[PDB]
Amino acid sequence: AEVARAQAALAVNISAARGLQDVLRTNLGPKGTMKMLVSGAGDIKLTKDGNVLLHEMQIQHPTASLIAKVATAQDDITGDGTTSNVLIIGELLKQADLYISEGLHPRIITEGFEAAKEKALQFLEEVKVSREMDRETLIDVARTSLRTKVHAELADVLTEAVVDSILAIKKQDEPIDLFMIEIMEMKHKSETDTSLIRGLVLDHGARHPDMKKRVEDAYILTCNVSLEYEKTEVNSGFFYKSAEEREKLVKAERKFIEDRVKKIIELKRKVCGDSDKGFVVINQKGIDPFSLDALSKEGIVALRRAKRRNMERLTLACGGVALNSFDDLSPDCLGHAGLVYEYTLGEEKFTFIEKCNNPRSVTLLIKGPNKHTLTQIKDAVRDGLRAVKNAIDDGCVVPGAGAVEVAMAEALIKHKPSVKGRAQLGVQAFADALLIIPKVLAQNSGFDLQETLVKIQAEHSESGQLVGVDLNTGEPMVAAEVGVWDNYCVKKQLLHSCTVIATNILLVDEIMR
Amino acid sequence: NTKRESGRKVQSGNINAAKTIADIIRTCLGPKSMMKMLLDPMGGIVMTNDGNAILREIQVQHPAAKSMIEISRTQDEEVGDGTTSVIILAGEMLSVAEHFLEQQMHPTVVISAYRKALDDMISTLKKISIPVDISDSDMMLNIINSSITTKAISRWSSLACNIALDAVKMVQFEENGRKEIDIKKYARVEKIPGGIIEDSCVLRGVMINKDVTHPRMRRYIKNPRIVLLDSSLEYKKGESQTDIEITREEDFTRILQMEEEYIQQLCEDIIQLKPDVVITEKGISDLAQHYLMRANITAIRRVRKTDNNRIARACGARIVSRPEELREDDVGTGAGLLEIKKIGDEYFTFITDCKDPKACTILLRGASKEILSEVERNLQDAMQVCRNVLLDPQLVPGGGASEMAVAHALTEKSKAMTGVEQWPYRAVAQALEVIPRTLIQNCGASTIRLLTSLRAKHTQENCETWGVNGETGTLVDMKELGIWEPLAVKLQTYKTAVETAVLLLRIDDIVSG
Amino acid sequence: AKHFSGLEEAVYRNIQACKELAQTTRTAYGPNGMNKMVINHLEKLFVTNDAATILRELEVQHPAAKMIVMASHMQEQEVGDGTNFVLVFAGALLELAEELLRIGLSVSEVIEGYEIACRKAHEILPNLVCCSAKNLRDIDEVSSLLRTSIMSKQYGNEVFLAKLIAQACVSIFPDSGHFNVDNIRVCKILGSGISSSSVLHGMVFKKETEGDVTSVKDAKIAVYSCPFDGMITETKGTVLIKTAEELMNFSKGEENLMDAQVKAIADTGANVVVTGGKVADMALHYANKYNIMLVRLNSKWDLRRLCKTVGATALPRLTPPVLEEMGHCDSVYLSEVGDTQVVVFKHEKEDGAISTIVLRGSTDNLMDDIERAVDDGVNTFKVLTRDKRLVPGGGATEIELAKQITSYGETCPGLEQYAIKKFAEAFEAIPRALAENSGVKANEVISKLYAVHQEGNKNVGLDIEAEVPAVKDMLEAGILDTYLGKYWAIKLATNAAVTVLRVDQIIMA
Repeated sequence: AEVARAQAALAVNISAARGLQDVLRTNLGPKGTMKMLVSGAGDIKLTKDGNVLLHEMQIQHPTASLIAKVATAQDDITGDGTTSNVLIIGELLKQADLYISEGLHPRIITEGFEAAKEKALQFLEEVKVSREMDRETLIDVARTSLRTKVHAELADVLTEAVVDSILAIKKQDEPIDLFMIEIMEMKHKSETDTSLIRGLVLDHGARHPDMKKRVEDAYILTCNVSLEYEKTEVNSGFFYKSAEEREKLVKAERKFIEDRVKKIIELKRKVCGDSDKGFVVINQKGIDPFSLDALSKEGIVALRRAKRRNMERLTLACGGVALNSFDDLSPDCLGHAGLVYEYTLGEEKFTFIEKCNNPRSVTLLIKGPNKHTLTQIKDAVRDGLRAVKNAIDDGCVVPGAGAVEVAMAEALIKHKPSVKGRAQLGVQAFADALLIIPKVLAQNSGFDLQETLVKIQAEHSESGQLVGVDLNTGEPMVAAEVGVWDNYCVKKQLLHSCTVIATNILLVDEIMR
Repeated sequence: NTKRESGRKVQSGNINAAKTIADIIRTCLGPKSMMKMLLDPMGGIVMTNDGNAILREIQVQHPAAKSMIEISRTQDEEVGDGTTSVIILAGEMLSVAEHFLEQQMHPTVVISAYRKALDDMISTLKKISIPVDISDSDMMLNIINSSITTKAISRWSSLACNIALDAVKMVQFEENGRKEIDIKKYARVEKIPGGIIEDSCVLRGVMINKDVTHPRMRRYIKNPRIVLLDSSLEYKKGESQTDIEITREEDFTRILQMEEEYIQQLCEDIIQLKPDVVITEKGISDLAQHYLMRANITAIRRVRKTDNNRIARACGARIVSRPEELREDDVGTGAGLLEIKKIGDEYFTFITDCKDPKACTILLRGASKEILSEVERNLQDAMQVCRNVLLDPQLVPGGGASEMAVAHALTEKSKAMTGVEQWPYRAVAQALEVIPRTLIQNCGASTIRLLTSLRAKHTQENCETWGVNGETGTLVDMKELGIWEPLAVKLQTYKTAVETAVLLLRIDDIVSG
Repeated sequence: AKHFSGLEEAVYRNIQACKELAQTTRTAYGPNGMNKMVINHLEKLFVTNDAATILRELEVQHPAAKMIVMASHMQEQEVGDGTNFVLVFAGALLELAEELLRIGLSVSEVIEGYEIACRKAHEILPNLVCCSAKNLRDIDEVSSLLRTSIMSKQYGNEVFLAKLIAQACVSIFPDSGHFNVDNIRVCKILGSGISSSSVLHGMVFKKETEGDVTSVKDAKIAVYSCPFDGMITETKGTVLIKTAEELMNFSKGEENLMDAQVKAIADTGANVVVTGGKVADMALHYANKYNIMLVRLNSKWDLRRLCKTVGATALPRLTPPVLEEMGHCDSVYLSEVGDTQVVVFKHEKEDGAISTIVLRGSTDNLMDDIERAVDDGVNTFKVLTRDKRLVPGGGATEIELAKQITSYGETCPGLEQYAIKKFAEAFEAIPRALAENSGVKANEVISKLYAVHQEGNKNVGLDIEAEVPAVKDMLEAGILDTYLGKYWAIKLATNAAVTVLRVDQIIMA
């Protein structure tokens, strides 16, 4: 069919590459603005997160396949940096395009990007210093890396509640965060908030007085298949159809309700005694009034409507495991959370399972109905926790504000690898593409992305100074001392994913259709 | 019907689609490499090192777009390399010689030209083909690490240098001819999902995934016995063909189990007789095969007599109608080594077999699932030299330089040849020099004056031995540099290219039928 | 949504939405709203003097407006007045950021200027309160408070409905220790006079009132969406249309087939039996002879408000009523709430949270307007509960807001100065909004609100006196808001608005 060769094809490559990406540069630091992607369903959104607005719906490109691929690698693996990541991938194309403009081969430009990616990745370890798992040192790297995703405020309220969660870990070397992400919200008249809640907390439970309110030994039989069924881990069908079929189930329901409380009371008789130790049946469907009394009146805690999301954060936190039925779960297999406590504030009934034997879970309770409140904080929760988790798992974190970007291109200054142009052309485009992180903040704010930088550069060329563009006012500042430090796990995943895709496009010559 | 198409216009149609394929994968060829992008009508990214892969995935024209796949598939069947080279030689040469010659009015002396520019090509190639030793995996290395890097893999090359270099020596055609050059049957490439480089063992024999699949199947009887039917099983896996009628519901089930029961009663006889191994070539389904695991037997199923009978000679087994029946050993021990290295519980039987007919399955493990196919192509790219070096110790250092050694010496023989012959001779000899100068393109600088001096250097100093490399773009001794151009490769890559040339030069019409 | 381009949203959509959202606050708020014909997907003329109500009836295509409309509804939640007042301050200030974008200031900059200024304005408002009033058992005070809440969103009866809601919003709680989300549950019956609209308490079914009074004191209900036609789940209640031979059996049997019906109902106990379905001929004959009260043909809203007040379940399958099919009321006394003969229950102490205001008139537009009022009095009465606080009404307080934010803007230097310079005026859109419906001069009223510095006094409302600008005391006008009602609005006029410009363009294929 049609043949689009080289510059004709590589144009659509480079045009589609930096086509969205240049507008994607509206995000970095806190000062980078927020972009609203509305997916075809109509969801109004704000993420300064670089990758997020891509993967859902975007201007469809050939490169749209690659930009969704590499924008993933930053937040998928590390959990932070896509706001600072996606921007560099074609930032390295802008300079090379001008070098290719000399007739300089796509391959001689191909080999160049891989060259100094070493030097800067080498420099990331070179520039980083070991920074503590301490609350505030996290908070510092938080206050940085959180903002290297989203805007200050929600990151600034995620500069505390987050730092606790990644700290609250039993112990975890996971670069991202799983069970200590527990998404709850009470729709709240006031604008917004995120309520940090330790341990797993049930979205719904049933707290009735005859149960154990405060349960010091709480042995959890996780329960789903209702009092409406008998010895089953999945519910069967219903009869509403025939009038005589309507009288079959509700009359025989007495068989099903007690058959379960039979097990439930005796499993408390077995494990918990009666008034001595609290027993817990967490009933993830509704609870019928017979046993909802009888589960209670025996002393068992019957917790209605727990989510499977709770159920999984139930197990590892309590140390016991779950079940799908109201019938006997093994005393070992019974989940033991040294506190099963259901607190009810406003819209939702929250059951704390606490004194967790190994809590892997904490809970974040969001506030406010509005999606313009929620989508801002909701999208920063994932990127709030995992980011600072990159500060705790790695004592090594790279200083932010591009003070590392300025501190390489000055050392990377052209023809330190003097051998030729083509590898230099990469390390040249690469030294120049490094500087976007100071530039984009001084692009967001005033002076110039250059005027500040050329001062920053000079200010960094001034010895003993790691200096960077202010994350808000676009003005000089010292990234180390101010306490802005990017996650080194972000920072390594910064250079890898950016340089490879552009290089992947650089061996691309002819496109066919 | 009634339609007539003409000659040079059809020749041009043969020129057109091929001339497009002659470009990108020529750039993708050699140490200066590229990728061929393919735009899906939906926008999906596709880039490969093979344009025929791009062609299979997009519109293919009835002209040489169809054929340059075909003859490269012809090139893909034989040595398993140069498909990238064939597409870029044929359409090029057909674009080069024809117009210059047909304006002189002849395909005719061009008919003779391709085999004449083949003649010296084949001639001085073998003459400057440098002996490289078979006994040394190291003196087979520089040639095979060169061959596996013709497609630009040093990754599993050295590991393909380990396994395959001695494996083709262990490949025997049971005609007791070569052997040395081996088509892929007696030497196969078959892989194990996942694994690691040590889970890759040098494997010179057949590998049956079905020899030991499961632990209750045979475990390390170092010389098994593969029973094919005939007594321990029989020639019936049948159907009793029971009468049927609408009034009998049980009658539908009995005819369904009857296929298995005969498969069962043979395996029941296997339960009775209990070999270490049975090969069921009619095959045994899951039911009766689960009955062979309690009998301490492997069930080898739905493989072939050829492989089995070779496996028999390969693993030390043989065909005997019963285990209790014992006649004689055609192979007492036919194994070089017997291995089962499992990924997961599913077992994979590696029987290393030296100079057996076998399969010479050469165990090829990527670090994981995905790069297995790399190690396959590499161990396949391996066996190309492995059958080349073992056949021909002579192989030309070159492929930048061998392409020069051919080209410049060809027209250099027109100085000897002259006649009307020289004109189509050189013209079909013209296009060859450009291949390195096409790669010397992405060396930057001057792709022309380099080869120019190298063309002088050709007859001046040396040709393919001392010459241009795609890595250098400049003169190095391709031997001293370790870049080698297998002798079997050049005898083919040009041939099938010039095979399609005279043909598409001689196909002057396309009828409607 | 649609695929856009050119970063148009900010400089175009964001300014488009609010002003498109406007005029619902601007020519409708304060003393009077101006009507807007609304034809929903069901065609009838609808009167909206409230912004939320017309925003309810405005389907939002904008990504921008979809943010602000909801928070403009959330004030009808949180206040019930000033839901207009959301958008007037929202987009005006928001519009002022575009010329700040013309100044060149970054998007996040001027928004932060609005936050720190509204947080500052959040400090200004409670100082601007003039005294307070709360009596939650009394009509007079409450009506004087709620009247601005209805006045803004009502062009109709003000004090009269202020009194009737200050009746109702109170009287459903005979004394309010607090006020619920919604207590007053209106039985909507038009006709008679629009002042023939009355206030009673309990649940009213304006569908068929049938059976007969079995107990006028005990109202105990068996509530069903179920037909009593012989339809029931114990036996086959099939009506026989097959042949005249068949139907006579139903004539003989429905006395008995309603017998397994009323008794399975009334033997487990009941008095009223609420029928969302129907009752057959011989069923009704049997139900009239057994003298079980069956309120028939009831709507969900009939079935529901009951199930909302006593608590209950109206189910299409007939069965012995459980106490969640069995409610009890104060009384079932067949009586007219606003001049229509219907069953009217009574609920205050028993269950409560239901108060009938029959909303009458010539047309449902005369119902909808007085429906705005009583509802606008519902929500702000809960506002009256949460604080006794009374701010002088809209447009008098706005200068103390503007005046200080001006001087605050004068203390602003740093680039958001101009942005808080923008924040200062946007309160003076309130006299402007109340000027332009009046048709009078904003900046001169704004000046009439400056030079004299009556600062919580001078305002031009919406009057028959609005031919000429006359700044009148809102504190004495009977229009009095509250800092909370302010703060809720002053928060929710900002949040969605300050966050709507922070967006960038939609990116789609």
